[PDB]
Amino acid sequence: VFPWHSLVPFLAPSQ
Amino acid sequence: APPTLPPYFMKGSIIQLANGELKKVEDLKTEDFIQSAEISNDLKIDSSTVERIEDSHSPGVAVIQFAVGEHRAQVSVEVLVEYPFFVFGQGWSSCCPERTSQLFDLPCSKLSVGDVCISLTLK
Repeated sequence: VFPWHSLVPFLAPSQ
Repeated sequence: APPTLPPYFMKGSIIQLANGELKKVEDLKTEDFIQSAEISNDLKIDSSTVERIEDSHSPGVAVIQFAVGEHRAQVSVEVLVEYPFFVFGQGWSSCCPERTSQLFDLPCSKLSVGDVCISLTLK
């Protein structure tokens, strides 16, 4: 398997 | 050519959640990531409501303007449109489902203004 954080992006370092 | 496409996030990958679930990329619900992040303490979901979406002219670049939190702090971040954004209570989406499904074979819903995007922290 792959660690589920494989397709979840970040909207840049949020505040 | 490989047997199938790349195993990372490409269509058909068996993605394992923090709760131990083994689900196809294309079927992963936002609730799946929600739970996985919530069950974990080194991981967390965020609620950032895209209030605006602007093309940046640059190849496949669009800046999604997010209002982070209920205090709606706006962040203008230039992202490639092929980035599939998990949307908190809105679904499994991308800024360009066409391109994400085209290049990564991975189907996506349209990520548009109003969709509270999941920012997930991998500590």
